Amino acid sequence: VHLRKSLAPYWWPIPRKAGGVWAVRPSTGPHSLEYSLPLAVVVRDVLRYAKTLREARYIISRGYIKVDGVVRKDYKFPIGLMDVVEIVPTGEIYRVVPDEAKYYDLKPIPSSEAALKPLRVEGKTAVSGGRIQLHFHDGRNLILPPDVGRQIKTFDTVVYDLENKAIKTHLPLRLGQLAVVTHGGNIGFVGQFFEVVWTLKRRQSVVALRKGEEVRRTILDYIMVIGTEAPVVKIS
Amino acid sequence: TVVKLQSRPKVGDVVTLPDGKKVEVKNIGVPYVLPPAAVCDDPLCPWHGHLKIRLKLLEVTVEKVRMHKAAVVTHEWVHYLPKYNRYERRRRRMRVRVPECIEVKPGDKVIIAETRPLSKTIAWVVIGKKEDVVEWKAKHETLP
Amino acid sequence: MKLGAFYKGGDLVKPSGGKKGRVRKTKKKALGGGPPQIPKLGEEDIRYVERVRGGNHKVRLRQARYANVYIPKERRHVKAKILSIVSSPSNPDYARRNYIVKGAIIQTEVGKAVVTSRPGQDGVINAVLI
Amino acid sequence: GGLKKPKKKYLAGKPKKIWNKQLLLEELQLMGEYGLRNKKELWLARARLKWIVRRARALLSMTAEERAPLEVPFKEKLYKMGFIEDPNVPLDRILSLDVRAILERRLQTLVFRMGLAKSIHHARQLVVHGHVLVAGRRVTSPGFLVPRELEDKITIE
RNA sequence: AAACCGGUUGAUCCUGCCGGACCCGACCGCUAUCGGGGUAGGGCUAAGCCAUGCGAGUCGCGCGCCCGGGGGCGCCCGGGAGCGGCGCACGGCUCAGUAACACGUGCCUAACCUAACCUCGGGAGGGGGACACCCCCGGGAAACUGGGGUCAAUCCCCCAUAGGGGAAGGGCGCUGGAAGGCCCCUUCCCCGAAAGGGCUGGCGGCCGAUCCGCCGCCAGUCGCCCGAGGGUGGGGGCACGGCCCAUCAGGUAGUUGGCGGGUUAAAGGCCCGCCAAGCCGAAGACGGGUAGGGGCGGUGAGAGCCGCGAGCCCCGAGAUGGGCACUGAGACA
Ligand SMILES: [Mg+2]
Ligand SMILES: [Mg+2]
Ligand SMILES: [Mg+2]
Ligand SMILES: [Mg+2]
Ligand SMILES: [Mg+2]
Ligand SMILES: [Mg+2]
Ligand SMILES: [Mg+2]
Ligand SMILES: [Mg+2]
Ligand SMILES: [Mg+2]
Ligand SMILES: [Mg+2]
Ligand SMILES: [Mg+2]
Ligand SMILES: [Mg+2]
Ligand SMILES: [Mg+2]
Ligand SMILES: [Mg+2]
Ligand SMILES: [Mg+2]
Ligand SMILES: [Mg+2]
Ligand SMILES: [Zn+2]
Repeated sequence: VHLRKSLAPYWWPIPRKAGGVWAVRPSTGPHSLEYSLPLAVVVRDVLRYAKTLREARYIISRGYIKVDGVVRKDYKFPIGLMDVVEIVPTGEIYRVVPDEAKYYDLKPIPSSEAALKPLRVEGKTAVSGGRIQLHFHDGRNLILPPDVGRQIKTFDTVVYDLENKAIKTHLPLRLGQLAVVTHGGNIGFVGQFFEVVWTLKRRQSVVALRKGEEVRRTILDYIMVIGTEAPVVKIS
Repeated sequence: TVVKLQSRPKVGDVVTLPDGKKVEVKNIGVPYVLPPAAVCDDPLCPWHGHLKIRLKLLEVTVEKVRMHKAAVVTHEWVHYLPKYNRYERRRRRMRVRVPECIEVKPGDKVIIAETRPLSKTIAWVVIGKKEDVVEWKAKHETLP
Repeated sequence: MKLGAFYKGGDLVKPSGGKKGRVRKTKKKALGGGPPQIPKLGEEDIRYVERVRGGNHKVRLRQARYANVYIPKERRHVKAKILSIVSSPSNPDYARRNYIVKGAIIQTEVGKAVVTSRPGQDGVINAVLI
Repeated sequence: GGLKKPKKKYLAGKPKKIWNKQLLLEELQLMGEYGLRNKKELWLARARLKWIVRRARALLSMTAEERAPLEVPFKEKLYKMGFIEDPNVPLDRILSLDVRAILERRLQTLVFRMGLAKSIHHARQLVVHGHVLVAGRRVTSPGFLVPRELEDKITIE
């Protein structure tokens, strides 16, 4: 599979004319192709540690880069929203957080925060033994007993412990919580969920966030609750 | 196959035909179209069968009812021509599936919902007449 | 299978009855079909597992002797023997040539039964007593 | 199906009727005054002037609110280039600009006007042969449009 | 620069056509010093015919063998012919076919499949077999290819369990706008997994220099199988939008629809059996002509006109013409 540079996603931090005709294609991993950046692109164009694809692939193949608590030795590994990126020989820890200008940026985060990931619940399924499988925004799954799975609804958020494989906390989608827009145009805006128009399709409901007097609107699919008035994890 | 009712039932109740088969009026997911005043046993019906419709509806007018369980409806809209700064009224005839419980005539205005393909030319089904539409509004909640 | 001899692709005829040109010269392998594989009434059950699209498998009953006949009036399942086919309402040629299809009436040792399964697609004859 | 290719930038300055005696006389006067190589240079200068004037016309045609975030930076950029002398003049005065203001910003013209060359053609020869330094670097293009801040940093070898 | 000029009269005002002046594209003539930037160049012409060379490999950390150097513990290094895995369905070309769900925009699949990768939960037990390279012989002009012997596997197969599918009945529960779906219970029939394999280090034991291995445990690591979701690719459906001609007015008979089936991964006259007469058309059917569609490009002050709609990107189709299949997740390559 190839990725022509013209068909590369528009938000990617690469030049559109100066360069080759190809771009590094993400390797079908734990995100969306159009909402993720390959690890080699992160190493070469986002952190500037490697000057070529060869040097970036060397750095990745040594195992110096860790994504969400797991060493990633594939240079095409997708990196997406809220992922924790950890550099081993340097000790620097970033979170892939929504950004107003670059649309997705690596912001440094504390080491205590590096083991948590805020994952937006994307759906629920019934699996064998009567258990509930929660599907999150990046394709991750969690199988839980039916009673705990009953009270978690779609579009909720869970702060999830990567190291324990557990749900550290659950943040339900209620009016007045703090939410961040993770998608289109109004990206990166943090504000209070204060207004909803419930369309017939729940994913397409109109949501309005407020930051003092700053009112932005999106659809319900494009927001993620990151807690009450103070965000649980450092996003900015 | 079809039984009429003196009053229109609701989404959910079960009515047993003279054959003894019980038909439960299914929720089609459209809250602003009332179920018909008759119940059929058709397994391709969206009200009394397993047929599933999408959220694409259209207002059409019935032109020809002579095929069995189908009709020819006309679709009308307006197209803008920029060079003349003027409009043109366009139309296109469509073939749709009319269930047994929903009796239609030429000139009638009905609603059609898109489904999976049922024949060579039919992929829309009559969900109800225009008199079966009720008013519907979204939920509007704000934080003071 | 996926055979060009049993192509399931589009027609060249418009709804207005006129012809239309061929957008694609070759026949897609994805649009190919296969010949009928309904069982023939025989002396022993012969089953054949076939590879299909995407590497999945389909069990074909190339010859059928026994039927899983269900008596709802007893709520019981019995593995009966098919003496003959009484009728094939979809096509009488099936019963005439002793082929078993869905909706076919079969005279098994428990009585008359309607075939409630697709024997060419399921590989078994599930039947319901009448 | 169309592939974009670059077009001539002096077309907006080039006239459509070259065989007018009055137009030929004025163009010949300008060419001889500023020592231009050919008519293409004069037409390029006129194209620059036409861009400036049409930008002024467009900003005038926009409303006051739209014009507000663009009017001051536009005049500031013209002043910094050296085409306009007062950056706070009204916008409609920009409509009356002249190509001689643009021709004055040529490096050869500035080398002649600073008295560094015996003539305008000698200034062109200096810039071509590379004896003109702009803030330390050799600028060898006689048609370079020097800005106001770089005007005083012109030297000879 | 939102421009006019020459021409019909003996002269005059009109109409109205033709020419001039500008830009762009193709070919052509005369002439031609340098540099930079750019996705220019058998498209506009035969999808006409081709000599010659090159244009998809990689992996010894899947596997046995052979050869050479080194060394004693259990091998180290290098090479060879192969088996085996993965890839070759991407990438490159061109514009015949196509007026079409081809293409574009906006939506679907609750009617579907998907190797590689991600995550969550679970599993990896017993047994068997063959074919290369190779050795001994060849056959054939070459292409290619035969017999015997013999060592392996992450090669091939059986067994068990897990799991899966069909039919039927029931249900708190899940998703979702809506269950023909998921989960749970019940019954029968049917199909039916896996490589604990490689490496590293440690431990123990068997074994022998005619060996440099085999076995049992542990940790690390790359792997294998099942269930669910995602990801990616793909199949399919829908509404609308974009050519000329009436010196083309009636067209259609599997044609239009219904019912029951077969096939498919999956809906569908996709195909089949029966039933009805339906379907399209002057809001232009049908017929003919032209053409790959789009982003886009040239020109004009603009509306607009044109396609130089060749080159660059996206989708489509094709590989001398016409057909049909194997393998495989995916081709009718
Ligand atoms: Mg069809
Ligand atoms: Mg005269
Ligand atoms: Mg050619
Ligand atoms: Mg390995
Ligand atoms: Mg080798
Ligand atoms: Mg290709
Ligand atoms: Mg294997
Ligand atoms: Mg299941
Ligand atoms: Mg088995
Ligand atoms: Mg084995
Ligand atoms: Mg079917
Ligand atoms: Mg047909
Ligand atoms: Mg004009
Ligand atoms: Mg080319
Ligand atoms: Mg051919
Ligand atoms: Mg071929
Ligand atoms: Zn009905």
